[PDB]
Amino acid sequence: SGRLWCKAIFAGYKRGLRNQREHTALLKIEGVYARDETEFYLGKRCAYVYKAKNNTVTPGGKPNKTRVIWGKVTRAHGNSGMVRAKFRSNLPAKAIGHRIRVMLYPSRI
Amino acid sequence: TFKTVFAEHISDECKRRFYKNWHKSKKKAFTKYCKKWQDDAGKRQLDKDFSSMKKYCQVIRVLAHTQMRLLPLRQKKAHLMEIQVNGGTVAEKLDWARERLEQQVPVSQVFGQDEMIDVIGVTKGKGYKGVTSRWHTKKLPRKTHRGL
Amino acid sequence: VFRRFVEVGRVAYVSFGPHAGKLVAIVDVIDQNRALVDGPCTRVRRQAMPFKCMQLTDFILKFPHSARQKYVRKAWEKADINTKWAATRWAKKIEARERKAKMTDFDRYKVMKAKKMRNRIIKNEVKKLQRAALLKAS
Amino acid sequence: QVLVLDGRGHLLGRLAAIVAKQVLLGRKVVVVRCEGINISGNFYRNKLKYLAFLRKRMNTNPSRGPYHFRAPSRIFWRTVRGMLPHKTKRGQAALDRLKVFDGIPPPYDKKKRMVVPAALKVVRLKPTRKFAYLGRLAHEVGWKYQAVTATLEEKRKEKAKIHYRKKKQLMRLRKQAEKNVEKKISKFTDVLKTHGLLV
Amino acid sequence: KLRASITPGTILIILTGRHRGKRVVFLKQLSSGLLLVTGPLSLNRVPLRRTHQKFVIATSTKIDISGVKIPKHLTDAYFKKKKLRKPRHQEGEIFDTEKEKYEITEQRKVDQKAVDSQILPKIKAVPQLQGYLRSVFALTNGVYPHKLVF
RNA sequence: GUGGCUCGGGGGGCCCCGCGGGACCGAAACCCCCCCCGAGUGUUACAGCCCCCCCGGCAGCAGCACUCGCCGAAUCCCGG
RNA sequence: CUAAGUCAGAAUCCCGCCCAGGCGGAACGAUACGGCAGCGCCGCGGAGCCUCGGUUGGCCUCGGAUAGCCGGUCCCCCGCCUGUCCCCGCCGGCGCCGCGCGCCGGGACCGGGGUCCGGUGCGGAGUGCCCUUCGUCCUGGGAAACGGGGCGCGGCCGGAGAGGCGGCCGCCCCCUCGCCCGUCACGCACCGGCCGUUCGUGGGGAACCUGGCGCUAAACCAUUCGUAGACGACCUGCUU
Repeated sequence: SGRLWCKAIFAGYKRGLRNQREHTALLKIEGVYARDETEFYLGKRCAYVYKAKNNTVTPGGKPNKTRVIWGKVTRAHGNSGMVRAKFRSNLPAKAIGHRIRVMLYPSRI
Repeated sequence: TFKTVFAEHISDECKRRFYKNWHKSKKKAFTKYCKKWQDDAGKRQLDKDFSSMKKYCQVIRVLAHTQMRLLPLRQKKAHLMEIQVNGGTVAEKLDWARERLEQQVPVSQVFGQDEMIDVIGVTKGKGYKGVTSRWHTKKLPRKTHRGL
Repeated sequence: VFRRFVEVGRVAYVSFGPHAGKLVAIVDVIDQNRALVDGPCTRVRRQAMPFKCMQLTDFILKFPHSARQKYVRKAWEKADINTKWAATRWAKKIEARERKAKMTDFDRYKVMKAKKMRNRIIKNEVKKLQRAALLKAS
Repeated sequence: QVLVLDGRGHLLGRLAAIVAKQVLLGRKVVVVRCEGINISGNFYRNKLKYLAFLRKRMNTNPSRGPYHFRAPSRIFWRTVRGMLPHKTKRGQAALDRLKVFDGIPPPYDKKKRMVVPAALKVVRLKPTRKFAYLGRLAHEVGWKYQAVTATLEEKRKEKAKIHYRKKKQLMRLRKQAEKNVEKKISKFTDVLKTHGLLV
Repeated sequence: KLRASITPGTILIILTGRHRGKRVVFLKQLSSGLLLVTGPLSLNRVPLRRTHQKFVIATSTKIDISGVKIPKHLTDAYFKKKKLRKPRHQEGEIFDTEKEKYEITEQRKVDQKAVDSQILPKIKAVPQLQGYLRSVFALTNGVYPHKLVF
């Protein structure tokens, strides 16, 4: 099987121009390139997956190196199709261009 | 640089160049390279090198070193130099160098008489010099209470 | 060089706006950009709409200068634009993108197998056509 | 994957303003044939607007003066550096994703190359306004390889045509192969155009 | 509650279980608001199984159903991991390698076989269908879950 | 409609006999045809294009999923 | 003399010669027992730290926009390996060939520019795109039997712009299964409804362990010279 999660790209924080409000990210989902086609994605639990040095447990399996920071997608942004996301623990500002999975499974169909 | 081909016999004058101690070292240089011209298999590889240089290389130069067993210096270290070849099509330019390989080149074959030639070489050295001897700036008057 | 003109009686295709996907007939020209158009049988109203929104079509109706809808409908359906348009190679491209956008998931699976078998067939039958073409070159 | 932008017929600024966003978003963009990048305005005007940049150097120093990179690869890669931050550390870890070449090097030779219609000249310039090729502008102000690249391109354009001559000849076989085996792919090609393909 | 697009005998895509993306055949909703889900063993190796409303994508491909019999028994502490987890006797001596066991049933076995008896002939009615259930759902380049309709 | 003109298009001399008693059963034009067809001029000007205006007199679908241009909610609520 | 297009034009401006050679690449030479070894190339294990991204691929015409594309062409000349293959041509073993040639030339050429028409063109020979399909097992149909596989062998290429490899072929062994439809059977595939690498991974770096092919030094210091020099640096000499 292939990926069951849509791709997305972390692209920064919600920022005025200098007061960078560091608790509401700005995703750019790959494919959605205009608002009003972004009403499908909003509300679906997203995740930021990265590795590390020390091992951590894995629900369902044996410990490995992977760690994830869960989240959610709140509401639409702009007109090009970006979406704000409220992460359970603000993202570490290291991943400003790296992958952020948008799972499908909180569903509305 | 595209490819390089070295002659089978290298004068032991030239081998001096690639080293820093002729008293210390075992002088094993280009020894494993003298073989490709000795067995047949290398020749099949080597002639391919020249053929490739015909098709691709635009400008060809030749590595010519000087004699030293004739000059009355203290030196026994030949000077290697690239010399360009200017002439007809590349193939005949290369067939010229593969012919001249390993041979002597007199001055007459290069130059003429009453030609204009250009002399390039590192100037003499006078060492760390002040500004009056360097740039020929004016000397101040004699009465200056510091360097004049 | 130009081979499709805008004149009184043309039939334009609307691409941008609320009326996209419907043919419309040009009645009269008001300026560079807007054109007073109408579609009697394409369920469209008599209203100006900009020249940016229309893709021209080869067909021509017959109008005097400007008329009611009673006489646009007659010359429209005496030439059968509603059927002549559906017989063009153009329309079949629009309905192709309008079926591909309707593909239900199990349907898409049918194509995955179908396009899978149909491509092995060509792959072999090209090789048999590949051998002969080289063979006859010699 | 990896974009390979073809820079023939594009405008300088409008193409850079698009690559600058992509690079900051993390995608590895590589541009080819910058020496065909057009620019708005005259030619005599823009040569003045580059000979007005060669002057802006506190001359006998490179410290107290800027760097006047001349090769069209560097001219475009410089006018992107303006549009990114580069004093940060995401500024310099982004800029080194963009890779800019003159002509087309062999690694990107056999790669489909994507235009960017938002910046294309035939779209963003009126039919009568004038324009300035980056090649002639750069070769005038001291580029030393207007000829060396030009001969190599002649070598490639012919070597591409040989491939395309091959590519065209194939598709005829596949086009003809359908007519040979149409008798026994009947029930497949039916279901492909029910679903909207092949019409 | 149920969404407006889920009816008995519809095909789903399951999104968060052990098997993340099989197709299945939904039967009915239990008293506890979780979908009864079975992609019959002989097509997916998925038994009678509960699944949540929210974790399941509904697809526009249904089969008529009349095998809705056999009321529920499902629970846990029935297949729960009783080799590693707390419940083996609700006791706290050394475990997790001492006794390895997962409870396995016989009534579920006949129950599963007596359900797809009514179902499997209805599945075979549409051609190529059992192929569709065997394969697994997975996104691919050019698949945009906002632009494709199920 | 007619009117003088300019531009292109259909072609237009002919059979028959198993190379022969003579010509590609072929259009061939240096060019010719119309009461032939498709367009630009100015013309008076019909109702076999219309448009507007004036007498008298038809249910037509309502601020419209024919998405031409308003303001609103004791004339206002339902579902997510 | 300008609006489109075009010409002549200078101590200016830009480059060349001339001076330095970038946390810039090159090509080539050599690579440490006279050892109890250190090692480089091909074969294949088992652990022990780490650095991070990713989660089918797309192997390519040129080029215009007041136009382009695809085809078949009897028609036409040619950029073609002196424009290639047969051959009249002098002579020998002149119906045949070249132990020598020149293709004057008829004729054969996969191509491409040209001709002509025939198709599409809000481009289906479509990046609104194309290709690959990621649950295991009987037999019984369909394309298939010029099919597949084995870091296979031997040659050809083809590539230099940062080929750093890809492709084509001749031969070797066995299979007739691998794709699309069917029937039948499956380890209830463990989570009982529920989270994190599903993959490009044989990813990169480094330290310790398995064979064969094979390798045997250079730099610096001390010394010397003065073609160099404030000390460094530099140019040089030292068992035939």
